[PDB]
Amino acid sequence: SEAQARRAVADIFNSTLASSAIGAAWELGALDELRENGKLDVSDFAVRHDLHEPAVVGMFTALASVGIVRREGATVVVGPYFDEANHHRSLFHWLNQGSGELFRRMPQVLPNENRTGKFYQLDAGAISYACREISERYFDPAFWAAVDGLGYTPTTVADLGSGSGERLIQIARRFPGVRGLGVDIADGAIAMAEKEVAAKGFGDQISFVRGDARTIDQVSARGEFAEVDLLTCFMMGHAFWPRENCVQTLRKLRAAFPNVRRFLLGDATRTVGIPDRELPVFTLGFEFGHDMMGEYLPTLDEWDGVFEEGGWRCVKKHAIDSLSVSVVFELE
Amino acid sequence: VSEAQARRAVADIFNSTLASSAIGAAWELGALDELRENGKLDVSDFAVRHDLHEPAVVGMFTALASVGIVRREGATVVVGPYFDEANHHRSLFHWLNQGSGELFRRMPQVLPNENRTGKFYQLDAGAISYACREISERYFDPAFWAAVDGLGYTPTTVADLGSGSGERLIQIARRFPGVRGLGVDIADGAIAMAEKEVAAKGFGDQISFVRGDARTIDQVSARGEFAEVDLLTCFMMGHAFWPRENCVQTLRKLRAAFPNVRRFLLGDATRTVGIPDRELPVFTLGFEFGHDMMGEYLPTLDEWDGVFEEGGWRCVKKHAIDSLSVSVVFELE
Ligand SMILES: Nc1ncnc2c1ncn2[C@@H]1O[C@H](CSCC[C@H](N)C(=O)O)[C@@H](O)[C@H]1O
Ligand SMILES: Nc1ncnc2c1ncn2[C@@H]1O[C@H](CSCC[C@H](N)C(=O)O)[C@@H](O)[C@H]1O
Ligand SMILES: CO[C@H](c1ccccc1)[C@@H](O)C(=O)O
Ligand SMILES: CO[C@H](c1ccccc1)[C@@H](O)C(=O)O
Ligand SMILES: O=C(O)[C@H](O)Cc1ccccc1
Ligand SMILES: O=C(O)[C@H](O)Cc1ccccc1
Ligand SMILES: [Ca+2]
Ligand SMILES: [Ca+2]
Ligand SMILES: [Ca+2]
Ligand SMILES: [Ca+2]
Ligand SMILES: [Ca+2]
Ligand SMILES: [Ca+2]
Ligand SMILES: [Ca+2]
Ligand SMILES: [Ca+2]
Ligand SMILES: [Ca+2]
Ligand SMILES: [Ca+2]
Ligand SMILES: [Ca+2]
Ligand SMILES: [Ca+2]
Ligand SMILES: [Ca+2]
Ligand SMILES: [Fe+3]
Ligand SMILES: [Fe+3]
Repeated sequence: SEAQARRAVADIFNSTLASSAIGAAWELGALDELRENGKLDVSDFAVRHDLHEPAVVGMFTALASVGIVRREGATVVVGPYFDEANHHRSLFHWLNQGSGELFRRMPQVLPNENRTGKFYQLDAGAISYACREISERYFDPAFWAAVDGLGYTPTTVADLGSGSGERLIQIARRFPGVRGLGVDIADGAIAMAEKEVAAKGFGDQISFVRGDARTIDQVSARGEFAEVDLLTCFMMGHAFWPRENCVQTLRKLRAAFPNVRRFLLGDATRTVGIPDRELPVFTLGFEFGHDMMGEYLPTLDEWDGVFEEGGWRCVKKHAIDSLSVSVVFELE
Repeated sequence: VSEAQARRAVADIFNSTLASSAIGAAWELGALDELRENGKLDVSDFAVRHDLHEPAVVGMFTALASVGIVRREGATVVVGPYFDEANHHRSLFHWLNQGSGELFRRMPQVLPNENRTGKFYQLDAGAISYACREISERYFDPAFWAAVDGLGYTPTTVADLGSGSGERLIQIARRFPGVRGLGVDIADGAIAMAEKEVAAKGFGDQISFVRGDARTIDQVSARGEFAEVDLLTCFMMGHAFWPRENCVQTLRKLRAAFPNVRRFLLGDATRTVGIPDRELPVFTLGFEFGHDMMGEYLPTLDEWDGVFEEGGWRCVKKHAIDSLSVSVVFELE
């Protein structure tokens, strides 16, 4: 019926604003205040954060329009979808603040004749902001379980796609005296990581080399790769694909880190068979986004079927809770 | 709610985001019109006919299907339960996403007072103008033509404030042959697009344009071309006259600059009041929230009703619009 359609299309429209507002409300500290108190005063919030109050009210209204919060007079209170939306806030942030410009330019990204050079734009800083919580909230538990199951004590750990350096710092805290080596293709991430590690007191223990993990055989790192006995690779593995490339990169890693015992590999994957109206959070954005960008994304089964050919054996596998289909593999 | 209902609602909000952006893109790329014709289409065929990247096309339609706009059936896409409603409002999705999406995306940077100076947000002007073209025809035409049909006289020269594409002047010239048209628009861009289009349609004799700011019309030196005007029109920009004190003066100045205008047809969307948060209809939230983000005044319907007399005008008829939020056409004289 018409009334139902009217309401469903309106919710579609409003969900757009609520979606953008989830990431924004995280970044600006509102979701944390509402989690800690169950409520807040909108004027007081606007004043304590020095925000444009009409826009703040707009922000909470968007959230309220689809049931994440409820507005009661001067006040905003948690609504029925608050816990679920707050749980997944970093994915909304990734979708909007990080990737929004990609999805927005859909009419300009889809034509074949535009798809050369730098045909889309991501907000790298925003993506990094979101990936920090995505790594801790969804991957940390399986990561540390894999670490707890190593069967040895690492002495030098190399992290591929090292980013901010956080993972290497956490391993260094777990295992006093371990040395770390982070490889990242982006000179900007090398510089940020170097700064963080120095600031946190791990400058003499953790180093960084700029390098492409897909051509790890070309990376010059003072002969340190041969000392590495734990290898880690989180949220970037899909970059090794398509399959023939992935097989060669896996062999190359096997030869460049010949004293690696365990290789812990964590990523999100492309799903198969999920009915359109049942797609869970993230899955559609991650896949559609990689398809817009022209980047390969393997399924779980494709990973499972590549290891042996690539020179590794999967000895344990961990399911991630609610990040589309995501896994951590323990390879040796 | 159970945890499962919450899971579903939040996944829906997430997927809505992609569907929303896809409605606009599907319009712009020709998909929604192909589906209207036949009720179905072949995804690969579409992709090949439009030379588009097929995996991305497949995601576009999957996003649409994710919330019930379309339904995917093997290789085909078929219209879904919300197709007609979404298609009806497609220009509003485009406006929200392809036009205004960068505004909303930058919420965390736009809200802090310290950032709100200079150029602190970015709209896609060309996308907005593409959507506004259809918004104008789809939402404002019935009431605009209703007002035109009760003028009680035959205009001889019409001036349109915020003329844009020139399309309203051209439509008036097709209904009133040998009416003359004058458009006033602040953008050099709009002026040149409109001149071109007028020429192309064979009207460059009847219709002319002048760059000018309708907020300060006394500073536009249009040559008592303004004195021959007996019909004044202004659609989709009136809220630029506000705040109230500026609105009063702008109104008086238009009255003076167009002393021979009989009727002044003023159409715009307005800020609503009192709508419950879970009942907000399409457009309302994005129009209002966006203007509050840009720091741009938006009056309510009551504010407009209370300003005309001070501004030198009498409101003789008002038309409600279906429903672009709360929109109206006022007939002033
Ligand atoms: N082919 C490649 N080789 C090395 N680093 C890469 C790469 N592809 C992407 N990266 C880096 O991988 C990072 C992905 S962000 C995820 C970071 C980190 N592994 C974590 O769990 O938090 C970015 O710094 C990017 O620069
Ligand atoms: N203060 C002002 N003076 C003159 N033109 C203005 C203006 N503020 C906005 N505009 C113009 O008004 C147009 C808004 S789009 C509306 C176009 C037209 N009235 C229609 O119904 O389709 C743009 O071309 C913009 O350049
Ligand atoms: C930058 O990290 C992001 C991510 C998020 C979840 C899982 C995997 C990767 C994503 O932009 C990517 O690298 O594909
Ligand atoms: C540019 O057109 C847009 C519009 C849409 C509906 C009604 C009025 C105006 C709007 O973004 C504007 O305020 O100028
Ligand atoms: O094939 C798989 O499932 C995984 O890649 C790893 C695995 C295989 C066998 C037993 C445990 C784990
Ligand atoms: O005050 C109002 O409602 C309108 O501005 C115009 C109107 C007034 C009186 C009779 C009809 C129309
Ligand atoms: Ca309170
Ligand atoms: Ca509610
Ligand atoms: Ca675009
Ligand atoms: Ca779900
Ligand atoms: Ca398997
Ligand atoms: Ca077909
Ligand atoms: Ca359906
Ligand atoms: Ca299918
Ligand atoms: Ca931002
Ligand atoms: Ca800007
Ligand atoms: Ca823009
Ligand atoms: Ca001027
Ligand atoms: Ca409605
Ligand atoms: Fe990726
Ligand atoms: Fe406006």
